[PDB]
Amino acid sequence: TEEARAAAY
Amino acid sequence: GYDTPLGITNPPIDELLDRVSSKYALVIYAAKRARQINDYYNQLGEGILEYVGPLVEPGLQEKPLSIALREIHADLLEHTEGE
Repeated sequence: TEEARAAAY
Repeated sequence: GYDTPLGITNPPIDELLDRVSSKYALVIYAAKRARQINDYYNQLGEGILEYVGPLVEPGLQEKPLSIALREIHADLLEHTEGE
């Protein structure tokens, strides 16, 4: 999910 | 309400099925993400970072399938069911 991709990097 | 599960019974299966329509969908949901994580690890040495590695920080030499299940249980993935 977009939030996970944003949080990881 | 239960003692902490240990082994391949963690995370609990019911909490996983709470997020997928049926176990037949859950198996693919986990297998495809495991393949993606394995490809990311294989290309870690050198290559375009098109495949994003594990979201939840993995443990000491944790199998890609276990990481996939743990990050599915943590509500970090989205899947769309075919047909």
